[PDB]
Amino acid sequence: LEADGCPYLYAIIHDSTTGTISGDFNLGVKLVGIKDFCGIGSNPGIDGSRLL
Amino acid sequence: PTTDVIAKLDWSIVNEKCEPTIYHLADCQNWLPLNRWMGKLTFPQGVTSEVR
Amino acid sequence: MEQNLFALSLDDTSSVRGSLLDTKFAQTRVLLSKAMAGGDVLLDEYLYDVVNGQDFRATVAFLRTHVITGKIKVTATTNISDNSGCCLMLAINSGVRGKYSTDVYTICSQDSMTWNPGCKKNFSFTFNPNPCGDSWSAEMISRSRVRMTVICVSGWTLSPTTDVIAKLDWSIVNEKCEPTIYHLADCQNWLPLNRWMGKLTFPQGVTSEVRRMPLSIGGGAGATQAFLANMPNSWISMWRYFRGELHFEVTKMSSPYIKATVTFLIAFGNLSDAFGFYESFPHRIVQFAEVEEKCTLVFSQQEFVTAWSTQVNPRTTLEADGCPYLYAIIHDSTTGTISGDFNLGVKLVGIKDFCGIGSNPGIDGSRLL
Amino acid sequence: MEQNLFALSLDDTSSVRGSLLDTKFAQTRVLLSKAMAGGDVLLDEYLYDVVNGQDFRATVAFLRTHVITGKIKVTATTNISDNSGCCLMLAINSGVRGKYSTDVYTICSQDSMTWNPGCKKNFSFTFNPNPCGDSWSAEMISRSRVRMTVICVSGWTLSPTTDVIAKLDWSIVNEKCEPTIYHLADCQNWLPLNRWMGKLTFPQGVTSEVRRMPLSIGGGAGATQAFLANMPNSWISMWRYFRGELHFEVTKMSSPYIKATVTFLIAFGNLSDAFGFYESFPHRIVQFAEVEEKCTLVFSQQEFVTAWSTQVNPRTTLEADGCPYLYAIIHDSTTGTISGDFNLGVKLVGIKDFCGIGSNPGIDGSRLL
Repeated sequence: LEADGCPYLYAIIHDSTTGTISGDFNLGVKLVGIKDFCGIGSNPGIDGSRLL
Repeated sequence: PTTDVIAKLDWSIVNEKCEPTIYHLADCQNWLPLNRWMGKLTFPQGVTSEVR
Repeated sequence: MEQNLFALSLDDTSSVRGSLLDTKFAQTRVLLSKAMAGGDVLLDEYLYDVVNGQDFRATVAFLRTHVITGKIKVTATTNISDNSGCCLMLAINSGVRGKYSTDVYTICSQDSMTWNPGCKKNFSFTFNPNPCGDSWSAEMISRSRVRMTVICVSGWTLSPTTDVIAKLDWSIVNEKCEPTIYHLADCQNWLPLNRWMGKLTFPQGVTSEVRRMPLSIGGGAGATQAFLANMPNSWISMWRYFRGELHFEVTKMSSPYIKATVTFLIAFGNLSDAFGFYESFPHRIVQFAEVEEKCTLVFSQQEFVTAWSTQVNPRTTLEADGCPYLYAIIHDSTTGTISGDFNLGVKLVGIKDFCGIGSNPGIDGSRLL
Repeated sequence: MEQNLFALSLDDTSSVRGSLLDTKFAQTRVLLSKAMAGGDVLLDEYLYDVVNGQDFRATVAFLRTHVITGKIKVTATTNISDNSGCCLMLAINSGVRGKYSTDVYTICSQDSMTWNPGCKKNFSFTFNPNPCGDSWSAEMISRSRVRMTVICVSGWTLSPTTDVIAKLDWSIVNEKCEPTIYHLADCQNWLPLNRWMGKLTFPQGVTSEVRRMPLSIGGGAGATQAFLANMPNSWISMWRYFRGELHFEVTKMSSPYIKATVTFLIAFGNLSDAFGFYESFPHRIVQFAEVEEKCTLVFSQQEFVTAWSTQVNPRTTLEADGCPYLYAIIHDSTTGTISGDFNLGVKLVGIKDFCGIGSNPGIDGSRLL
């Protein structure tokens, strides 16, 4: 993490999660698409990917 | 729920037109649909501070 | 290359302004225990201290601008499931002295914001920390000791499973600052009072409840062999008799699961709780939808035939009190599939077309709020 | 009361701007010992670190704005009595690698500001830390390792009685960022080089001094069994032969008390120091007033009959060097009622109507600067 020079989408809790019922607050997040996409250069590739 | 639940799916053919969703290798595209799942954020109830 | 440094824009004497992002100077965390109770002081400290370990975009500007011209805006964030609720209040007062009272009554006269997290998921308001003028500054509010107190006016009807946290956001906005100066003119068209009338608590049940709030509001709120007062209440006490169009704000402080229909009217102290014909008087009927929390009652001059005493002798019995009362009555019954009382907050916001009559020599003490 | 927080201006994505007061993000203190010498590195560190313990109006904004669009402006403040002087240089380079050279030659190619505190009492310049584009950001210059080095290019002619301090002020200004990209076009109308030609030192005396700087600038500055080069100098070396209108900047690096009249001209390596008729060639005569420190020489295309070699074999004797030289000659004599040499700094700023001819296979090494 300290060496990752690319940006991250951050999700932060502004106050606190609550409820008069037990349960976690679960959010689903999906990158629908990119507008004005720009691909640069050919990727030779890297095997594998960090955990989702 | 106090019981098992049932969802009813209805399949019909509608009069909207069919359209292709073809991917190509243009460096610049104005809309690259990805639908790439970023993850399921789970925040536990509590006065704690969470960052994803 | 070489420049005339005297000419540069280093002496920029302007107030802070910009987007809300650039205009924010501090954030505060207030902890609401899962068992807070009402009276509970959640955070009480000088306004200035709110800016302490802060490192937001306008923090330095807030501290180094000599004359700030905009208002302070506070935004509170917190929310609970729809089967619970409570009532919080953020208040600002120009100062404190001694072992001061932090009761709702005492703290809500100057600038307050009061909401129910079960009905609203955020709440904001703007204020001018310098009531005499149209500008202030960090150094000024610091040295002059402006206080910021947050209290639980009414606790959770049903406790959240965990302690809860409210996040306060402090920003400077571009609204203009305006004084709120009080003067001795017998007739004024708007006398803001923000005088707390009380917390009505109605137990769930088929029983009949009647609440009587006296309009002879002189003195203050009663306390044990003492009384509490604030500048606005003390000010109206200068007058012997008074009259005007009264404006009240009713807040639903209980969870939205507790339901009741209350009817408000003006009548005299001598009607009995069993009087069966309260609705033969002109009245209003209040019911709150799940998400609703506030209501405004306006009693016009046509509801009062003459002026009444600002204050009545404390030992004045109900049967002998000749001044009008605001009555809160339960139209049907309080209910809920959850245990809890139906709690309402009532505040006399101000009087329109106020009329003060004669000098009040004064009476020591006040009936119980 | 309750608001749609998603709608507020919290996603304000704009660059920092405002008065110089609101637009300042850091200040730096550089210490000039009373015995600094020239070569002396006064402060050398990553640009980003300059923003460390800072608490000015734009510090947070500088760090939290994702895309900054304006230029950085540095202002230096310091000044000495008129009988002393020296020459300082603030330089910016996109990176460093290894046990790098911090010689004037090596550091002044990208963005530099160079002055004499005895002539100027402050000096400022603006720069774009991202030469490929028109925007940058704190995170970018941090991760990409942009360097900021301040050196003494020439020491005090006469020492101040105490150590001196220069105060650097860093602000973001509203000028637009622009790339400074190099390409391989044989003809370009402006090839910025900022190639340091050398420090001319003329001793006080009735003697005759001649300085010869070679225009066959390929390779770099000579060093002990090594050479130093920088991107612009390396770039022009790609060409076998070259030609163009040369633009030079001459800086008076000595105290204003040391006076001399130098004459600049273009001639070949084989004239002797004793040649008595240098002024039979087209030339310019330079004299600096007390407060003047810079001069600009422009040698037009009419001073060169053909193109010359970008680089000549290192072992090429003066008598055999067939390429032109910039000559600096003392017209009268160097004097002063104080001891000190007359020191001039000379830099080839760029070439107008540059013309590169053929590919240079290369020669290892370069004559001494």
